[PDB]
Amino acid sequence: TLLDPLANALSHITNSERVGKREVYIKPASKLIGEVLRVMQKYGYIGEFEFIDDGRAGVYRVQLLGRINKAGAIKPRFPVKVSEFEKWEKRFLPAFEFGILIVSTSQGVMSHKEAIEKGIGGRLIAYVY
Amino acid sequence: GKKAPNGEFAGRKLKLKRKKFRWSDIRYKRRVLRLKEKSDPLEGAPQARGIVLEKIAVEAKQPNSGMRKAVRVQLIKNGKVVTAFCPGDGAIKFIDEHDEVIIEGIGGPKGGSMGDIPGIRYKVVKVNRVSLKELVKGRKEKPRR
Amino acid sequence: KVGSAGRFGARYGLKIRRRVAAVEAKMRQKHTCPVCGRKAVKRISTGIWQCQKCGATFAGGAYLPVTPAGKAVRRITE
Amino acid sequence: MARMHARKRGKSGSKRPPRTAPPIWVEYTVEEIENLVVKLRKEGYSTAMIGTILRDQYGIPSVKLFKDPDNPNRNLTITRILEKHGLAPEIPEDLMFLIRRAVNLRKHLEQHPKDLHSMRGLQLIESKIRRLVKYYKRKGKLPKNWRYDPETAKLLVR
Amino acid sequence: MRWKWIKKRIRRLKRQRKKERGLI
RNA sequence: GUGGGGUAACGGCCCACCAAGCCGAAGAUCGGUACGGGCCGUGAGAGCGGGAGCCCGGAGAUGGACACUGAGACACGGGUCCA
RNA sequence: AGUGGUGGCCACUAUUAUUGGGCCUAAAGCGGCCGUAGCCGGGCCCGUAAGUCCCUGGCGAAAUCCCACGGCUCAACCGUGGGGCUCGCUGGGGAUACUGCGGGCCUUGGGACCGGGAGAGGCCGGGGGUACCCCCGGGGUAGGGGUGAAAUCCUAUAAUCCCGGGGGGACCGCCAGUGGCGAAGGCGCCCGGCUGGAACGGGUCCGACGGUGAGCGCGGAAGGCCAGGGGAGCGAACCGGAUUAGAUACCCGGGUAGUCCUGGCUGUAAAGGAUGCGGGCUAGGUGUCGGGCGAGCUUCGAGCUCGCCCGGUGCCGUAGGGAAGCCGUUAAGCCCGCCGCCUGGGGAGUACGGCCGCAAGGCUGAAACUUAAAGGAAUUGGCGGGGGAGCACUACAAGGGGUGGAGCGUGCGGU
RNA sequence: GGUCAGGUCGAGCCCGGGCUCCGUGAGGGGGGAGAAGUCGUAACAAGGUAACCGUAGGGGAACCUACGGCUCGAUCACCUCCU
RNA sequence: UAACUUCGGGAGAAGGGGUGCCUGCGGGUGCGUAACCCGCAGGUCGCAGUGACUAGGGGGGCCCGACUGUUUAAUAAAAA
Repeated sequence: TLLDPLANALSHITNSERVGKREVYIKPASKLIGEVLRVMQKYGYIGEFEFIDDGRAGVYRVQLLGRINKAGAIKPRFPVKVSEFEKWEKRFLPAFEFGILIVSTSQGVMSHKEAIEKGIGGRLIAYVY
Repeated sequence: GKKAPNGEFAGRKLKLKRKKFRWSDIRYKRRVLRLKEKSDPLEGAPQARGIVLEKIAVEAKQPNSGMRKAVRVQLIKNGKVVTAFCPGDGAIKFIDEHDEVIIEGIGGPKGGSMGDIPGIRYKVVKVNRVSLKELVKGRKEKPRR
Repeated sequence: KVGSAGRFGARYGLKIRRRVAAVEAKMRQKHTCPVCGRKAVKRISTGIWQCQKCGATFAGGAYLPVTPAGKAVRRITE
Repeated sequence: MARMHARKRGKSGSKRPPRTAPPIWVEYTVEEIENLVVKLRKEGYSTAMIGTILRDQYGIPSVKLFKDPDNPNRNLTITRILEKHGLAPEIPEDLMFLIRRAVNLRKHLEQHPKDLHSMRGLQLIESKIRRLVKYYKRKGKLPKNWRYDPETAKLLVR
Repeated sequence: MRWKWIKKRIRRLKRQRKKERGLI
């Protein structure tokens, strides 16, 4: 069935971009999607985004800049401490200064640099570059 | 995936998968058991002395040629039969029967051997506790016996 | 494991006593009585089977109240 | 959609009505339409067949979209109304029909013997009923002390 | 080839079970 | 479970009575191997491998059994006894 | 003041894959399903704060380890200070995105409802013809049969041949299509009843009931095993004949179990798409089957066709992937959850034990020893009683002479 | 300290069974090596009999035939794909 | 309680332990303590408690016939 929906929503977004399509229609539809979209949009790695509110199936329509090369989620969703944020960013990711290791904290979704500033992590949700 | 227990508390499943498949290496299974120890006649030791039962020679295989000088030994260490390859140039003068001969492994326990030998895994370093290898060389001690 | 052969012992030869054990077991059973709809049908005698409930006596096989020979006569139609 | 469980092909592409704005092309009230449901249930119709009727005759889009809510039970439509009246048993209509089929099959296999295809189908229907029931007993759609075994099935049917 | 291996094994087994049956 | 003995003392430790429980696939039970730890060896790490001098705690003193004196031994150069 | 050897361990070895490996063809998908334990869960809210993050404080002996400085000529080392130590345990305060749980809620997943429709899905009964065979009668002589050639063989009160009749078993050429149905193994004469499943349009119904699934359970071609019946043709074994040196074989004449049916039993496959299952997502084009829908044509019947739409089977091909061949909405593409499985070759799918089976077998499943290769794809070449095409007179045919006979001449082997 | 009655701790010896490992025995089976001997010509091209496979019987051996499957199948193998 | 097994059996395998008498209780049947049956505890004697009488020694391998039965009334009861 449909399980782990978020990974899937990121995965569609990667295929779109590999093709170099203008936009994406996300069939999955959550608070999680929209807060993650807001984080993406502050960095300006995505463009403008629309949420239509339907209760048949909410849709998000996303503009692609093409600045996200790959974005996917974590297989265990294993937890991450504050000291440990760097360890996961070098280890897995090619990034070093791109500043998104997206993590969920008690406030919503944060990036890497944003997690340091607050001082709070949680469970590691995903990554973006 | 195409496979795995990736869940949070699934990890015991994954850990067992790996544990069974690790046994598929012979070299891992041998060493943990003591099968290595038991099988080799020196008993996991670098060398053992024994008495030369008789001088036999062994035939070369099909690629190759050459009739190799050899000793069949009975270890004084245990009470087992070993086949041990004796080098030497004109080898047989240096080597001597019914004296005490000391045998070592060679080349690891890879199980393989050279081509000139049908299956000999062993070396004779020493005869009466003075090396054969000194007698091969002209620069330490020139032929004796 | 025995179905009912274990009275005999180890004796008579395995195959024959295995067969007898099955066939008799089946023979003892209740079977359809299209008479009353109540059943308790037992073998009274050779080729005779009778239902306890209705008092009805009728002809049967050696292990069933109906015979496979008899069904062929039915099947051919007038 | 698409899932596979006794077919090697996908599911149908049908969807619910999206006229999620209340009717106004209907010209009957909520009141008249309830009235109809009591009479039809009483007649001998089962609750799926009533709702189909309501869509054709009385012209509503969905029966989820002209009568939700009006009683405070989840997913308010027909059988919840009936349930408060006592015109519907607690065992969902879904389950009543599944169970009815599961009885029907033992009786054919007997008379028609040597049915491989029909026999596999008897295993398959039954199996599905235990899994549905296991969730229902908990939910309170069924009693906690209820069990689904095939003898209890035959009881309900008769 | 393929036939060989299997029948040889089946012979190997039937001789062994013969040598098991008549020396117990 | 209940009562009791005995111990420095809790305790099916031992005992009488009363009950039929207790344990198990997240691996019981059985066979087999092994002093454990700080650490050490290796490896960028993850990990692998190891328990040696040395320090820490337990165990032993030809094999087994046994008591006495002492806060402390069932006693490593003490006794009794059996092999 | 060591160098070198052997033995072992760790790195090299993503050859144990968490970092950091795979399963069309290299080793590797379970014949398929079912559903248990276990793992994993759509959207929206709410309670708890168990998981999860933060802070303080108790503590994780010394030594070992790093950094610093000092002492011993120097350094190793040791002192001293600082930092860190297997670091697995404890208590309180806070946060609530994410997860767990309890409650409420929603149709998006799942199951369920209704109507037209197709089908070699299953069970039963009836029935037709073609062709073979047997027997009866007629007709009609000398060979038939068989093969690459043969032979065995068969035939004279008559076989083969040709007609008419009756009986019997078995199966369904055409139909038949790159076609249709079923979970899978698989399923084809025609008619009727009984019965299972599916695509689809209309979501009418329950409201997260979901996904996966170790174990367990179940089906399982052919042949085999057991009983009974049936037996026309076919044909392991078998008995001749040929071929062949001999045939052990291809070939031919006879021929038994069996093939057929029912009851019962066992369980294997290159049981293949060598491609585990469920979902989302990622260029298209064309054909085809069935459904929905709007038309044109119309024999007025969806008969012939087009497009949109829904599902399935095919061909060509993008992004991408792959060692390459290929694959490409039917993925070997991009992701996630779970199961099954592999880690060089031979020994060996053996031994031993247990377990199942009536047997045959099945399941599980080693070690000593030995080896520098085993394997996969493609490139090029040679080759092939492999296919297609074509030339040659140092080829073959046609034609003319000659050698091998004899004697001699000459050379060689031998002597 | 004597001797003895009652109770407890209680080795050592003996007897039988269970479990687990090691050594070893006529005779027998296959395996890896050897150089030379012996028979056939099976497989690899289609190897002059395309091959594999499950099952069943038989063969001196490589093997053969029956049935069903499969092509990783020979071939211009031409309802058709191939042609 | 072993080899073996047609799962019935082998089996009373093999091998170990208790058993008298007196004194006080319990369960079971009954009927009102009458009539009975089956256990428990304490005391206690001998060389010995089934003390007499009664009363199987056990185990394996090989051959044959499967078995139970029958045979030379009256030398032969068997592998017939």
